[PDB]
Amino acid sequence: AALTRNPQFQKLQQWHREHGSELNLRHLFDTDKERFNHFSLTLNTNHGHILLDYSKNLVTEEVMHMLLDLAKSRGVEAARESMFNGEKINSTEDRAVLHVALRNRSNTPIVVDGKDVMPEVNKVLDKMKAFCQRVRSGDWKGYTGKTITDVINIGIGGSDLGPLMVTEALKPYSSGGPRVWFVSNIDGTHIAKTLACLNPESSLFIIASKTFTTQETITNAKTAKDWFLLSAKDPSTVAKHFVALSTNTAKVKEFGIDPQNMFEFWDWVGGRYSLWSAIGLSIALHVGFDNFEQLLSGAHWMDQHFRTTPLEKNAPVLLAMLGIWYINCFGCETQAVLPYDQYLHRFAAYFQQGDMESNGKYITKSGARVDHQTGPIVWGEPGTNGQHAFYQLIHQGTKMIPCDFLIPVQTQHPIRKGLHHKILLANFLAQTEALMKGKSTEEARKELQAAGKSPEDLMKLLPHKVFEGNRPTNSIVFTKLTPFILGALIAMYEHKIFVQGVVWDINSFDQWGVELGKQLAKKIEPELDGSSPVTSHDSSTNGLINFIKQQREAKI
Amino acid sequence: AALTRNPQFQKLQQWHREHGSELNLRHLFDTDKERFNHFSLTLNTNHGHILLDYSKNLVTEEVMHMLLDLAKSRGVEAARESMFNGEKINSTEDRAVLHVALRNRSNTPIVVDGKDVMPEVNKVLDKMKAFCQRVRSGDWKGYTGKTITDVINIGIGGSDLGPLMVTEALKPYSSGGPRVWFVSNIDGTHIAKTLACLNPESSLFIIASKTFTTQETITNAKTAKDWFLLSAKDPSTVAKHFVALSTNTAKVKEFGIDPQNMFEFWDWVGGRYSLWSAIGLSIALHVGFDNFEQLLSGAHWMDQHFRTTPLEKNAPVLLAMLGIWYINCFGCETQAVLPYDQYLHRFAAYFQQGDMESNGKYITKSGARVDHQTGPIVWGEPGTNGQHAFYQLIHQGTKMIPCDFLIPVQTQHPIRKGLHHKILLANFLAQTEALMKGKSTEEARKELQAAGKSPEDLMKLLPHKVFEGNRPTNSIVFTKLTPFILGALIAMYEHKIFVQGVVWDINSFDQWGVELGKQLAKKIEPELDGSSPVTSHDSSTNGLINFIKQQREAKI
Ligand SMILES: O=P(O)(O)OC[C@@H](O)[C@@H](O)[C@H](O)[C@@H](O)CO
Ligand SMILES: O=P(O)(O)OC[C@@H](O)[C@@H](O)[C@H](O)[C@@H](O)CO
Repeated sequence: AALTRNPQFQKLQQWHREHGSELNLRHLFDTDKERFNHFSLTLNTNHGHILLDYSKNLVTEEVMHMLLDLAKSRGVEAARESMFNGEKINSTEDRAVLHVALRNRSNTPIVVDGKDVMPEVNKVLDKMKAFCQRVRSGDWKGYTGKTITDVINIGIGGSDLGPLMVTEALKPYSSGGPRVWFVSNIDGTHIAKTLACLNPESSLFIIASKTFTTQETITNAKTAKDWFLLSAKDPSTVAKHFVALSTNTAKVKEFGIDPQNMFEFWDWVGGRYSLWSAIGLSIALHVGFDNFEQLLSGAHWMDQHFRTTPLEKNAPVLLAMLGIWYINCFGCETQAVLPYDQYLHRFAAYFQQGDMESNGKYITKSGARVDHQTGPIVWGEPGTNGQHAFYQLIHQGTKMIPCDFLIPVQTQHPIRKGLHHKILLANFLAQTEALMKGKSTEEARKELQAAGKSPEDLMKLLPHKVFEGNRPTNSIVFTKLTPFILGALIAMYEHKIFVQGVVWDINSFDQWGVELGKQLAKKIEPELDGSSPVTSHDSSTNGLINFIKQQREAKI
Repeated sequence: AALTRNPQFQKLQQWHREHGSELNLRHLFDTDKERFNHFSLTLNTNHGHILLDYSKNLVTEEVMHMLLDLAKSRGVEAARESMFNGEKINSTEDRAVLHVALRNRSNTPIVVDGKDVMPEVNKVLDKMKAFCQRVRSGDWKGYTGKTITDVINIGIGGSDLGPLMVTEALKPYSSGGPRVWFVSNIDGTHIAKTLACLNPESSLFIIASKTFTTQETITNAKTAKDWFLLSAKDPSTVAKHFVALSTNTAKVKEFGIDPQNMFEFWDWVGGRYSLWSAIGLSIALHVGFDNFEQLLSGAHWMDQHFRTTPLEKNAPVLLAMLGIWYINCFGCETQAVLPYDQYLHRFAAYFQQGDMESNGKYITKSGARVDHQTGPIVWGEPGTNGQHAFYQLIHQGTKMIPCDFLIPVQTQHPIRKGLHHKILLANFLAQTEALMKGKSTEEARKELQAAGKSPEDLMKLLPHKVFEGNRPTNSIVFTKLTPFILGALIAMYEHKIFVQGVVWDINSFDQWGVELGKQLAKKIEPELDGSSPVTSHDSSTNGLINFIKQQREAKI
């Protein structure tokens, strides 16, 4: 309700109704040689540069002004401070939101109802490093005196995506580290296929679960233990092959893991923002603690940029408001994330959760139902592959789709004297250029006539060759995808999401939308047993269950 | 535009504007005990059953009737026959569309240009089987007399995603076959990390490219060949380690591969519909030819169901029209594909290309520009993971998102005596029930009161715990995910895509939208070499390029 009442918002929307359709990227660049200079920012982190070019967006200096005025009147700055200061901004759960403390390497005090949290944060960090050291050095032996060769993280959602995405992204920095595996789905196939290729002797399992009660995780963990025990037959050895990352000690101990091997994080760490805490143990074990600290450092650098930079040149804010523009004014349902980097193949999926689970809300902080759009659908696949799969729709479809193109200037594998990367870069550049420029009917007609096409054949194919263009994109280029830079990029989007949540006046840090499904699932599980028909639900659920019971023992 | 002029379409549209928002799933089920029976389709393939339950959709008998009348008035059946009969329906390229011929196990003649295509189709299948047997049995030897332990498919888009998705989906049926790898991205990382795990002596590369001129594929191919010859040495050994799947004989020879080592397909085989042709060699090598023929047989079965079934009971037609309903009447931008199966982890991605590249068009067969929506943005991740990642938005966001839930009754890994699959099934069922049913304010309040919440805690939380529900879903349940069933499922969606294209009167089989990007990339490629700044493009393209040249030398 708040947003739609805001005068800055109304002014912005009225302007859009009057001039929105007028805006044409090709025309804007053709009439302003300083567009790139005026609509981009270069960030020097001292550990590489980050160029955020947002010039190929449907905005003018006037549009940007109104967007910033809106961010201001919506209290983005005061909201940011409240988060960094440990205030309980996660209202529905009455909790603080402090993933920024997890990477607060300046160690500036951050008190939550009485005490500074940093001491506990750094205590867990030290414990992690000391542990990674023992594991990666062979010091930590299995139940038969052998060294650890494989680490298996068992968790789902926030306790899975972050570590997986990061270890994939930083694979080049895993030299000398154990092989890391990730089991998340309850689908038996996941754990089964993973355990098939593992020696219980040199295998270390990490049970990652904030609540340590999640059905998928606990079930997978128990199955892993059975698998392990079948070989090491002796319960007392699980303490050598099972560690836990949780906030609850009782359940961990109950599972059979000693509190000494429990790396804890806190309630003001949201799952989808937990890879920076003990949840990132698998990351540290894979790339070493030095690199993990660089990861955290990169995020801290971005945290500072977000906190001290004027809105007009604040990356997270600029990305967020541009998003608001397309979402609330142009009505675009989605946001595409297209990294031209094979190592970042799980990047889009990570923010699919980070963004959608955070802002996929419809009730404001005041308890009022929104009367405007909130979080968008995030999606995408790494660069050069997408061009041969779905760019067709982005270029000539009937949907407006804001796209974020990302790529590192320097590749981790400069094979063929850099030939591959040069081509990758050319495509990265050419695609955003094409989306902006397009190709007019006249340009396409000349091409066809030069191809000796008959008037009949020229007319029949002509329109299909036209690219209307005027499709907006953001180009984010960084020196190299290192642990530090990656950390800065993730934090950057974390804050983009934070800013949009504030503007929409929703709680980006809770997730009550998962309860109903969990409840109905618990009531169905017992009903699946046996061959008796179920009639307790709607005819559809009843029909599906009965189909399942009937086909349960059908021989193919 | 044909669709907007259609009277059945206008009637549908008018009805929606007048009663659309009145449809409430919970109400529909509560007042119609026959809903499931009236809106579900059960297919017995004699090799497993497939249940398409579309009752949880915002439709009534009357709506389904209007939808079917539209499919009829748009000439869906006549278009289908034209495709199956080899007519050149790919109008912009003047080519036939015959992926159906590739799996025509009945061998009924399909004539193109006065000649039956089946003889050539089967000749290639026999060649494929013969080659597979040699490699699989160990008969085929490397340049050092060693058998083949690894098969590397080098290709992109249509020559990649299909075999990749299917080999992943059918892992259970790959016992014996050599390890299969897929290289696609030009990003040097992709081929570098793959080659690092191979021995040139026992590696067999498959260059998959219809044209055999695609830059990414040819460049990757050349890099692999150099890598190989690095150890081998003489150009003569290449014939034992490289084969090609293409239509370009001249180029294949030019590359260094001699015919007979080239498995061909034809121009009427669209890349995104080519896994059923020679492009599926990697699938055959991985799971054996018997399983591959099962895959083809499954699709053929579906082809037959599509061709002989009355529209009202035609699976792909119903799927198609329900989509039209949500796209052109409700205005939904996306389509979620959520398979509750880890093996199908790339299923959604496969149809992201198959659907979006096919129907992401804006020009009709008559040359008119569409004045209505076309293809939707396809996306998703396997279940139950999604439930912890983005379902928050599907349940409580501000977007209507049609969802296709898929799951096999029987699992390939019934570990823990079926415990994992029992839970997976329970969630599959509960999620759609939840999306449909929701949870009212009063229902939520009663729960909060029972939970012992205080008046002030109950009041701040209440709103956030309400699920408005009324979110549509399709539940597709099949006995087991076998080669045959997977084939039927893929074909089912291919035809869904076909039907929608017909209704929108667009050409679902060309892809002119990729041309602009490719040509602009060829222009930038040589401009990256120099150290001199570039000024020949828009200021953004210029700025990005210059940043790259500056940061290229940056030491980190
Ligand atoms: O097992 P855990 O650690 O309690 O996580 C259980 C998952 O449902 C949860 O992490 C979910 O991804 C979100 O809340 C993250 O913000
Ligand atoms: O190298 P190929 O086989 O010519 O494929 C080149 C790819 O651009 C192409 O397959 C693309 O995915 C689509 O047209 C498929 O319909």
